[PDB]
Amino acid sequence: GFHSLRYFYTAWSRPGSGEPRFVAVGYVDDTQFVRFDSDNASPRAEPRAPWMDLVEQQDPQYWDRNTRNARDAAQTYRVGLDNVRGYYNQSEAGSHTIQRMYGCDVGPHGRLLRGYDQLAYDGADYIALNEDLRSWTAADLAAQNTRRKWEEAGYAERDRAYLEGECVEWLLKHLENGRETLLRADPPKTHITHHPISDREVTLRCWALGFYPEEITLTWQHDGEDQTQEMELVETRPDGNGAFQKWAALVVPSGEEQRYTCHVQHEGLPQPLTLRW
Amino acid sequence: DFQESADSFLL
Amino acid sequence: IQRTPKIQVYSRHPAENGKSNFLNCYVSGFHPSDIEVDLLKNGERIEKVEHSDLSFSKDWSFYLLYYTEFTPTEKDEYACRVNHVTLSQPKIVKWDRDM
Repeated sequence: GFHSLRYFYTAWSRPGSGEPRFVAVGYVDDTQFVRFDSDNASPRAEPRAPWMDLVEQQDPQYWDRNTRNARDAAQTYRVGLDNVRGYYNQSEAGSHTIQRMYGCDVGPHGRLLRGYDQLAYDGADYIALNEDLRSWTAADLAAQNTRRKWEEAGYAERDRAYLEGECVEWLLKHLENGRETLLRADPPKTHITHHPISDREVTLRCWALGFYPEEITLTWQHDGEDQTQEMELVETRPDGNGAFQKWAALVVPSGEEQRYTCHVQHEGLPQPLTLRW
Repeated sequence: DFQESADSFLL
Repeated sequence: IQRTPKIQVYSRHPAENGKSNFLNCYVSGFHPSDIEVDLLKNGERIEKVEHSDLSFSKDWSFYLLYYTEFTPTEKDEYACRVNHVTLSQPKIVKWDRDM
């Protein structure tokens, strides 16, 4: 198959409200495992997944190493806000955000499929490492400054060396340590609920609960014809226990049930599911 | 591992 | 470049009166990251409320899960109150156990 290690950084300024804040989290596929918050008194890198809280002794220096790396990132982006601000000539009275996402995609053989590093400013693309992991694309003229600084510092090569190196290997170590959580496919618990509106109309809601990974397909049909336009489909939401939820409802006439099949597909299901009231 | 230092860089 | 949050209020497990559960308020698709999320029990703020660590989607918009343990009844109405810079007044979404 394919698995991914992904890191997310958010740094934002808050003028007249203290000094800038920097938060960062790490994910193996769709399951967080680490976090860092610069607002904490003595900010440490903290585990956020069960396999990180008990089998993280293999390396007695993991938490110190990651603590210092995260603190350095915190200072880098804290000053970077001042940089991006100067480039655009923006007033310090305003709040602004730098976001970063980087990581690696590994294939079924355990070798790297693709590495990536992307940065946004105020929620819009700012600068990205190209596919060759050797050059940068800056979205506008202000980001050209960052591109020039990073090229003259030879940053892209150290980026590539992390993405093809420590990233892949730590993805493999995490997949091994947390295979009970990460290498699972929990199928959804599915059912249909029935909510009258009038003597003339009823809502039918198709529920998929407690599934992992996040990807799932939920559709209604009437006698065999899709009803994506008529139905209401909420965005997949987490249940707080490390799994996900989704439902899809449709308004149908009273007595006109027993048509309108619900259809669920998920990689944890042996076969796709068909439910009917 | 978080990617290391950034050698005190500056966007 | 600002984006208003979407809100969903729901329980971790199907609603069963008199049994312990987790009340969830999921806010997503918003920007910038500062956001105020309160959980209400009959119109009043719940003290013991925690939230997930800040993250974001491919379009760079943020999402968060606020949650608290509760045991629902027939009479107890629960809700989520969300304010953000893009919202001129705070939005309130009641907890519907059928959603």
